[PDB]
Amino acid sequence: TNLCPFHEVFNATRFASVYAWNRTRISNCVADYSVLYNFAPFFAFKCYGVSPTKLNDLCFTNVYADSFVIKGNEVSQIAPGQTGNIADYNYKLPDDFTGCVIAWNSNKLDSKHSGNYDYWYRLFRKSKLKPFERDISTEIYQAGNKPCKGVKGPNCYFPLQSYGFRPTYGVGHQPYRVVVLSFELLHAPATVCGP
Amino acid sequence: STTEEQAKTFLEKFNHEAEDLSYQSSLASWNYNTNITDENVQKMNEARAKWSAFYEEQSRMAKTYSLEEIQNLTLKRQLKALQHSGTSALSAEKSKRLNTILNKMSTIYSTGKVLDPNTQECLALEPGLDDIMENSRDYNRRLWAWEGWRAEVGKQLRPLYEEYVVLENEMARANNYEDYGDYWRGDYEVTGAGDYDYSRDQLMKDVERTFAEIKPLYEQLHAYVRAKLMHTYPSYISPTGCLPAHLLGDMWGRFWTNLYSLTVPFEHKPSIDVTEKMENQSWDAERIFKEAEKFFVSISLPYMTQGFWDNSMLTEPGDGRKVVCHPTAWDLGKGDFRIKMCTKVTMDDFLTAHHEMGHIQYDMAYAAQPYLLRNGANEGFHEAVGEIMSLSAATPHYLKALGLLAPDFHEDNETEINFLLKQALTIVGTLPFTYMLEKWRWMVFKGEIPKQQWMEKWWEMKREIVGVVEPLPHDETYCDPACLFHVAEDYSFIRYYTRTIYQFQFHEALCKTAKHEGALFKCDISNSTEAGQRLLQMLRLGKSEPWTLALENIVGIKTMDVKPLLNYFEPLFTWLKEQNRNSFVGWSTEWTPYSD
Ligand SMILES: *[C@@H]1O[C@H](CO)[C@@H](O)[C@H](O)[C@H]1NC(C)=O
Ligand SMILES: *[C@@H]1O[C@H](CO)[C@@H](O)[C@H](O)[C@H]1NC(C)=O
Ligand SMILES: *[C@@H]1O[C@H](CO)[C@@H](O)[C@H](O)[C@H]1NC(C)=O
Ligand SMILES: *[C@@H]1O[C@H](CO)[C@@H](O)[C@H](O)[C@H]1NC(C)=O
Ligand SMILES: *[C@@H]1O[C@H](CO)[C@@H](O)[C@H](O)[C@H]1NC(C)=O
Ligand SMILES: *[C@@H]1O[C@H](CO)[C@@H](O)[C@H](O)[C@H]1NC(C)=O
Ligand SMILES: [Cl-]
Repeated sequence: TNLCPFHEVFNATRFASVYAWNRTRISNCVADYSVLYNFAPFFAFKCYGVSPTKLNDLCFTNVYADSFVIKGNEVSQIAPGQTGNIADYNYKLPDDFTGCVIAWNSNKLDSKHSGNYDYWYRLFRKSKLKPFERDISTEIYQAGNKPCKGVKGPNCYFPLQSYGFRPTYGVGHQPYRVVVLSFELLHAPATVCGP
Repeated sequence: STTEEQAKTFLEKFNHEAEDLSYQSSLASWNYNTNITDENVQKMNEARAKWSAFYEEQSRMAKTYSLEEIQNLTLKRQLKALQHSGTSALSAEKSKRLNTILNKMSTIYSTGKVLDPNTQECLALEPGLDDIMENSRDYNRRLWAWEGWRAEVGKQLRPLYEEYVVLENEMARANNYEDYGDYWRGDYEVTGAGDYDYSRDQLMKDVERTFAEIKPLYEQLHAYVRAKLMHTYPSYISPTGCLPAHLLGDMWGRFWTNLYSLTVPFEHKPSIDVTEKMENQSWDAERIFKEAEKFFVSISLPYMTQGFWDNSMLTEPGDGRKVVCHPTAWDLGKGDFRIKMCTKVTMDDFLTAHHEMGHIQYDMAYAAQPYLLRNGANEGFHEAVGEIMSLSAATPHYLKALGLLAPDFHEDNETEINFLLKQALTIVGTLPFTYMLEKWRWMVFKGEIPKQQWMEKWWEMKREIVGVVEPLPHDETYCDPACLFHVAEDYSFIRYYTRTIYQFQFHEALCKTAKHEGALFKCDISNSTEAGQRLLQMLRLGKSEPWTLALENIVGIKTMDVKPLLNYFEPLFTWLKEQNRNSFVGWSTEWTPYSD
């Protein structure tokens, strides 16, 4: 009702890498999800848990948001219960998460001429990322019998790789701004409820 | 301490880190071939230097991982290409001299002139001398005008090529090979698969068996051409015998298209020439390939991305830039697909556009495969796949459907005979010369013949199966095969031989599913969505799986045959047999023209 984050979380200038998403806890607010249609012609609005028809009249305790910048082929990978290279090493969603997923294309801003190197995505990781888990500190991956000794070389590589972004890539490799909205239930007097 | 996850992670890092260095290296070449000047060549070389070193240093670390412990087949298939090195195997001297020799051969082929006429007429090899060869009608003129290339450039290039043979014989054997022929033939070997195994020694037998079933058609065409040339040029070319080396249009005899004017089946009638129907009815350059995209959509194939109509150059520069344009279709990398071509309103540009769009769609088909497998199944698939659809788009049924031909038009027998012979003059005129050249190259790389008899055997055993005679002898002082550009620059020649067979099998296999009843030389593939799906099944396969599996997927027969090729030219053979009733087919190699 008074500058709710549902718009000020989309119009941010600089976003974060896929492995350091800026989670935001949404405080007391009214859940007008039909005004988001006035922010850009979204590319993806399909969302699971609850059908969009019933979302007009609903109420929950607290809502959390996450922000990324991702490619095009990996937009379908953010769906719950999927396997891949980014959906299991950087951001995993719970199987029965009752939230909604929104992603829109941003190539006229996120991609500069002569390449833009400000985003990253991890590739090497020993274990498997459990649902809703984060890790930012990097360590030289050990892929050999010889210890890494804190340096690279044989069998010791660097996990993070810069997302190559150019203004001439095909639709597949265009940067796509992604925001994930999930609903939480508690045993307290609820705060956010739709009108 | 895993033994295969190490290879998997190394390959993953290579795949994920070799794309940035390659896309921006290819973009530099693209910008070079759009405005040639001082800065553009500098940028192209600067971007290529950043990738040459990376590729030379990644192989040294990929070689450590063994090819025996690895088990997953798609891992060994990728690792085998990177394990294999190149010229970075010989010592310092044998490479710093080999590179110099290669550059010298390129330079000495580039530079060349002759002075037959008055001193002021020092016509270079191109384009005036090529034009006068492909247009004149004489004997002394051609002889005394092109005795120069085989007696000056050949003399220039004898010793360097003689040294090159022995310098590169001891280059393949470093990489576990018998001779350079094995290295050349290794592009087709696939092992480690049950029931799909094709050794190098099998390809020789396959080629020698394939060439045996095309001899009757070539003999009949040779007899027809000789009979016509006796009439055209009098007092020369004995009625029974072999053709002279010159006088056949092109110098090296690769193509026979320039003799179409000399040998026409039925005169006083016009062939199909859809160039005024495109002129009176206004038709610009954009629609020329817009309608081709429409056809590709009609065969049920994906559209063309928007990243193609904004930046790709498709017409004359028209803005002061200097560029040499030849029809190509680049694949820049991550999602980019561009075509550069100078377009003019004729059939040639239309068919060329069809070819380039077909093979760029082939390139786009396997975009999901990793970087090391973003290629055709073998080196001959791209050209054949592109040419299939150019051939299919040349039919009068498709031309009539598009509206370019008069509705009230009936295809006469004479016109279809002329069309068949026009295709034959260019298709079957290269097969026995290509096989000749490749056989001589292989047999001289294996060292079967001594180095003291290099041209004598060449001429003697070319007069047998090509049946082309040469005026005046050459006593090991004239390096004759050096005149070709492919031989001088060390380019493969087998691809041209197998491309025709592959495309002619593909055409029949594709048009059998399209459910066309009738002749094969007027068959058309349009509005055939199921046939398009059948073709896309092969196109999307990529190089992950061995090319013979792709052959079985698209056709169903492992080996390659000429019966599909002979099906196309059956009416031509039937007509030519009736035409030749008082002539003697054969090229008995007894007579010679150098009898003074
Ligand atoms: C994280 O959120 C805080 C509060 O909105 C914001 O000030 C900060 O800049 C955010 N991080 C990024 C990547 O902008
Ligand atoms: C984002 O900010 C700009 C500047 O205030 C504004 O013009 C635009 O409407 C905002 N985005 C939305 C909500 O479409
Ligand atoms: C010609 O060269 C210039 C160099 O400044 C560069 O823009 C490009 O290569 C060419 N420009 C055009 C408009 O073709
Ligand atoms: C080889 O590894 C790939 C993954 O890189 C896998 O998809 C494939 O199934 C493996 N090969 C076999 C025969 O399972
Ligand atoms: C494909 O079908 C359309 C249907 O209108 C037809 O107009 C067109 O000529 C067909 N293409 C052919 C026969 O090549
Ligand atoms: C073409 O076929 C017709 C069919 O009657 C025949 O009369 C004519 O002689 C043929 N022309 C040839 C074979 O050149
Ligand atoms: Cl010759």
